Amino acid sequence: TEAMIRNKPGMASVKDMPLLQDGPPPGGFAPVRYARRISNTGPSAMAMFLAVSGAFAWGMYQVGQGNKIRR
Amino acid sequence: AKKAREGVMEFLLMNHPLDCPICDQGGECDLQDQSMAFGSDRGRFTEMKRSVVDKNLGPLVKTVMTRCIQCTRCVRFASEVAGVQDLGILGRGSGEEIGTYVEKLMTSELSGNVIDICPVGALTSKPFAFKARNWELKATETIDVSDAVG
Ligand code: SF4
Ligand code: SF4
Repeated sequence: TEAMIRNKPGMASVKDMPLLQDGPPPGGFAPVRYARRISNTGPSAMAMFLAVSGAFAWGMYQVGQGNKIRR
Repeated sequence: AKKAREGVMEFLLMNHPLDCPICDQGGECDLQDQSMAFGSDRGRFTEMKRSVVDKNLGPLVKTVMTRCIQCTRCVRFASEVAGVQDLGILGRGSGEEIGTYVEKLMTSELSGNVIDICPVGALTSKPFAFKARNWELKATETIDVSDAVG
């Protein structure tokens, strides 16, 4: 058998049997990423301290002015 | 020697029907255990196997002569040990058919042992029609008490 299970009309020979099974497409798949691409594009060490400290300087001035208005 | 054995076990399994699942002697088979041990793993015969009608050999020996390989063991057992001379190898070639040429129940006692003689399911106990399998049966080496031969 095995030439009556995989017919492929013609083929003249036991080789050239159909042989259609699963696999990667011709040319493989896309290059798959595996590294750790963690983007560190956030606020830096400064700009975070200077945003906080700018607030505990202007916002505290505003607390002061609000205390003046309340008084 | 091994190539000769594989050759012959291919011929035997060539015109032999795929009756192993429905064969009563499926597990306890010389043909299955010689093919799975000395015969080739594959068969190149992809054509029309020969088939043979089932002879009526009585209420003891269920007969499926298509499975039978025409090794002649039973037709010798009935002629010699059983001594009744009813079985025969009728015909020649692949058309060879083992059994009585006229419908003739094996009137001889001692002719139920042809099933153990038979290396193939073909001749099987009709009482033990299909009720069990060669692996389920737990065997005890008992004796017999029907007749005083023990
Ligand atoms: S005798 Fe029965 S079990 Fe053994 S190979 Fe033939 S069909 Fe299969
Ligand atoms: S013993 Fe069984 S296999 Fe051998 S010739 Fe007789 S019926 Fe056929």
